Amino acid sequence: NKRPKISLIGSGMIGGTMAYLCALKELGDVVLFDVVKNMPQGKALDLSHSTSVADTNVKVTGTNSYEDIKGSDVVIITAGLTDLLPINAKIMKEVGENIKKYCPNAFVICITNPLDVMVKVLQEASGLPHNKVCGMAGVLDSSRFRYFIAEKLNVSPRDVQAMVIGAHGDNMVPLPRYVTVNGIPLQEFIKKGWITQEEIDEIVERTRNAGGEIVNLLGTGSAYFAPAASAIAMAEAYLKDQKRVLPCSCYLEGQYGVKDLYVGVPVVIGGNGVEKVIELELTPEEKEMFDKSIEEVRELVKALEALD
Amino acid sequence: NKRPKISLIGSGMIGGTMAYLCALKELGDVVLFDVVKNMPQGKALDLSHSTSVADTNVKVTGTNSYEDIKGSDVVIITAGLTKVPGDKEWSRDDLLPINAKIMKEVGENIKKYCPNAFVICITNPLDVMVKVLQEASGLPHNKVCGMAGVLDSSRFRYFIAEKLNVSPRDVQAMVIGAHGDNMVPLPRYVTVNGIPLQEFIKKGWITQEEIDEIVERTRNAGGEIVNLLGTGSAYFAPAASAIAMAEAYLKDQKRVLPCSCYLEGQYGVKDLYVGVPVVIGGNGVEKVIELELTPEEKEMFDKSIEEVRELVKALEAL
Amino acid sequence: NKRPKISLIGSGMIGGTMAYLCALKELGDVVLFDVVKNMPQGKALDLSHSTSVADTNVKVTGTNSYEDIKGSDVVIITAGLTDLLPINAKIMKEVGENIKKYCPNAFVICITNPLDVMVKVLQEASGLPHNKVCGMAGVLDSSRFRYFIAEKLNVSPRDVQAMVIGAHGDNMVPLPRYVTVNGIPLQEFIKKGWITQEEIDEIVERTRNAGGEIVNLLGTGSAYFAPAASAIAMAEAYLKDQKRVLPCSCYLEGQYGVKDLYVGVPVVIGGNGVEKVIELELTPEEKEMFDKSIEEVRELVKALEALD
Amino acid sequence: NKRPKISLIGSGMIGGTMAYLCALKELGDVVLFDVVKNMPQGKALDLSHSTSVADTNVKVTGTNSYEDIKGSDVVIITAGLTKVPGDKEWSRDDLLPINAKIMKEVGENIKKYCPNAFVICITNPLDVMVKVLQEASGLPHNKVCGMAGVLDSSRFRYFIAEKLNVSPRDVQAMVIGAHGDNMVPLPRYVTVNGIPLQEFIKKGWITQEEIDEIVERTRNAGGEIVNLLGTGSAYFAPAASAIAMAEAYLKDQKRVLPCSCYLEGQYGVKDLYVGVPVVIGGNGVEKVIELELTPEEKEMFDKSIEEVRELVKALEAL
Repeated sequence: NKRPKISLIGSGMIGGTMAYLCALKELGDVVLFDVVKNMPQGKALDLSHSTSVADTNVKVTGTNSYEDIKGSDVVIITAGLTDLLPINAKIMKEVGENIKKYCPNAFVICITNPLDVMVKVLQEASGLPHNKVCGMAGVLDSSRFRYFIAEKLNVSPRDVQAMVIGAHGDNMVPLPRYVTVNGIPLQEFIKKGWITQEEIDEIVERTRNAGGEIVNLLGTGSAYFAPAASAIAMAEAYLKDQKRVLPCSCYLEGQYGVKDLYVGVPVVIGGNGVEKVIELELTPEEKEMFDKSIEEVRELVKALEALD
Repeated sequence: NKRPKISLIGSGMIGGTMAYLCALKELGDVVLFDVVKNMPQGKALDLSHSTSVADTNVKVTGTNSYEDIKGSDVVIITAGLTKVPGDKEWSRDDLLPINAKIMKEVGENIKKYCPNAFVICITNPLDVMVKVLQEASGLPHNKVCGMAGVLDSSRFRYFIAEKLNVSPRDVQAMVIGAHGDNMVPLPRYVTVNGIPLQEFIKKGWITQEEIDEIVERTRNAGGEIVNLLGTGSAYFAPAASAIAMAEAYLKDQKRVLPCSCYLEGQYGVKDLYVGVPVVIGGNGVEKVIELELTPEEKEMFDKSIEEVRELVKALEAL
Repeated sequence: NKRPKISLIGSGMIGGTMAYLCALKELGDVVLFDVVKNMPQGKALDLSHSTSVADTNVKVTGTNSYEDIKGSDVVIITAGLTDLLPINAKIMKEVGENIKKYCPNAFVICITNPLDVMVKVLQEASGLPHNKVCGMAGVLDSSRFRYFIAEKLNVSPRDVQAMVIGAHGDNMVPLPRYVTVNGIPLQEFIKKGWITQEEIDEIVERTRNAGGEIVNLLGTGSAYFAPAASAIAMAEAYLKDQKRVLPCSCYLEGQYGVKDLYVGVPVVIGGNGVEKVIELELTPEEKEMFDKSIEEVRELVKALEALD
Repeated sequence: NKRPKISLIGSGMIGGTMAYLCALKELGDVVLFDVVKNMPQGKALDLSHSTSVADTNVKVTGTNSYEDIKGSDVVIITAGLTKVPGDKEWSRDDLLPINAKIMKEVGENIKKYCPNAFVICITNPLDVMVKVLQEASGLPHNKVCGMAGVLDSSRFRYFIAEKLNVSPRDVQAMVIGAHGDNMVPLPRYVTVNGIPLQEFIKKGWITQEEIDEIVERTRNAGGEIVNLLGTGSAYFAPAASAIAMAEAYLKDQKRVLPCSCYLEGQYGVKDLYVGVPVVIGGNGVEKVIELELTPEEKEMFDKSIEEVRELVKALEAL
């Protein structure tokens, strides 16, 4: 009888934040992996002490050896640099191989950028079902779209439904049309004077650039509280079979007119992985932005294939 | 400084459930009031024991005296008769007239001991008893509401989630109007994380007749459970619904929730409590949302408010 | 890939309260079993609706057929009457058999009274390891001892350690000597004037009679919020391998001078069940009260053996 | 009505961690202050995003201005220099003199903008900087404390639990005195759900040398982590420790926690802040617990308070 095992491939800012979350939520034993010697082990000691304050029994361990990931139920990958593409492609290939050897039945959540591109390399090097490999981005872009909308309307973000599909990047595709307040079309709140069409346009673009906005303010580093919470919600939805509807980068085999690619779309995450891809009724205009956003992904996936 | 004070008027199965939720969530001190001597004191002692299992400091007290609700930040009222005996004459010469008179003494005790409290009614005919409680207490209309939509919507949402095999958390579903057979669920506003439910009809997750049956099963959900229970009524979802409202107030969460609130022109209703989607915050019912209802939906709604009007008229007669 | 399954044998007051807890805590899917037709099914509908308010995906089902318990990870038993002994012994025998057929790898928590007696009958009829069958009582008696102490000192019960060993009943054995405030001997707070020796004596006896006190106040029925929370903490400690130190009725094979009996003593509950029995340094006076408390249990276990 | 206001003075790794804990636990509105321009504003925006993942309404703001702490119900202070550079001369002519002067401006801003707030210090030499902050702010001594014991005890407890293979929740372990090498962990008061740890020595769960090593590893825990990290210090357990104290106040939990508090005769200490087991409640440090320390333990303690005295004397000189 075994506790769920959650391995974080990469013990940087996002990685360590995800470990704290896993410990605060007693999701499972946490393994922080990193190539930098000692550092993960030091974060793990800090986190282990934090459990005494949370009155939990969570085992958190740091390591520099991939062998410690054997039997992981969930793996979340932030390892990489933020000529970056061939480097990260090399690392993700190495991560994918180690996963296939040590924990091939794991559910795998990629975060390393360019997200959608690196997701497919991971799957290819890993060989696991396309159903149990995915990338976090849409949940993050959605949480920002949701937050910005929620702030202007002055309602809880819980009651704001918003989504971002396509690729993680400046050409991500926020969908103002599908935004709702507890299922009420956002258009209704324009008519009632809660928000104007211009402010929605601005929030849509602010959602597109939100990462850069944080990066500019932080001065040194990118966002990580929300990136981490996003990947952990995906991990929570898998481990507790919550069947949550979330935008994630997932393998498509015809939906939205894409084949053999990981792209950001709404899915149902459950105990078996990405159990259902949801096919939105995009308008022509929305399909086009989606097709332009994933252009870069198609080409880079094809370029990196050529270079192996 | 002081912890928030939550008083539960009526210590039946719902009241005890709400107290257990409040202790579990460490929302504040809890006061269990009831007319039955000693019983509230027994439930408080049981719950006090449980805070040890929950490693919480929550104070839970039982009492047969209104003086102990002094300074309640939130009052939640389950006292009175229930629909269970429904005897077609029960609604008319028992439930309605008796509960109205209890709502008055309850309102007077609130006005005397905790006039600054947010008041959440549950006793039925809810939309009516909320009016009575409000008038008897003289409290601001936005600080007195009724729980019904949250519960009706919790069922509407559950049935929807169950068929689609997604979490109820991404099913947005609302029930507006009056609590009871006149309630108006809104299939057209149901969404799966903002996606209209129509999209899942066409993509085969759901048929519209199933949606129509779910609308009806939502209307009859209480009676379905009662008939199954043999004794009593549902109390778990009624309790969590009222506490979610109470939590939205105590923590200023600005949650969108269908609640029985005072309309002052919205939806064409004037000076009357009825179920509408509202924002609950630290200052109570802070905003009524006026949905762009179709005429069909608005007719359904107006008919729902008319039956509410009749019963407040009949009660105002005596 | 499967969600934890928790079956409640008995859907009465305690049983239903335990189901709510399981749903509030997303511990697993809950199966409420009862011999009374429809009633459990009705409580389950009520609880299923409660999940929409808690924004969870917990599946809660009611049933009148034992076949629905197959594959349960945890079973908690309240079925019975509150000539009661031969009746409950018959029921517990039936429960135990059904468990052995349908879910023999389950962790089993008994609550039906006389607790310690009914625990052994269950194990005998069930055949499962003595390690994965136990009874809840000490956690409940301890939570009352802890609460009463905490009230007089005006500290959080979290910071009060107190224990009750022996049999569930009027001769339960509260241990004032081992009571601590965050590990500080309670004796120290006598010397400082926080509590007197007489008040401790009174709390010890009030702990002994606490069930009856509630029963007298409730007028109709016995306690159940705390009984339920107690059994669920034991269940939580097993399902999440929390390794919690708790007084429970557990099989002894020499510890405390008892063999082939379930008695209330401190144990470590983990993912493998009752992983460790803790052997307190009882004084002679404490050993004696322990021996007198379990006298009734020894005899009734022997009497019921004779009658099979 | 208003949500509780929590201001974090210093938005480093600890401060950001505390803000994430406060948002996760919906304890109140959060104000991240720092001297670094824009950085607090960046962390607040990241955290604001996260409330969407947590389905919470928590307001998190970043600021480089003290005026925005107006009305804080709790202030938690991490600003200043850290031990990381420790350069044997760092403690004496940098850490001590520089942090004292920041604690004064921090204290003055508190006195002007939120004098009714519960103040939790973290900056080191903690026991000393707590005195400075208190004197500079003029706040009641029981409304200004320092976090150290909780963290030191969280480590003491973890190491103990780990060896015994039980949950840290049933290991009661306390560290008293000053934070730093002079801290005094108390192996004699350690218990496993009230059972003296001596009982587990004899029954073979633990050896006393292991207990002695764990006492030492507890003293050196910070430096152990720093040496492993390469860059920086621990921040996860420091953060949860201060928030547990802040939670005990905001929710009047009456938790027993070793905290750096003002002694007025207890333990033989007069007019001085040091680490003692205390009760934290809605009114702050409500009661100091005077343990029946053995002479050996009391000598250890007095030596710990003397080093604290020296550094407050040296700082008071200038």
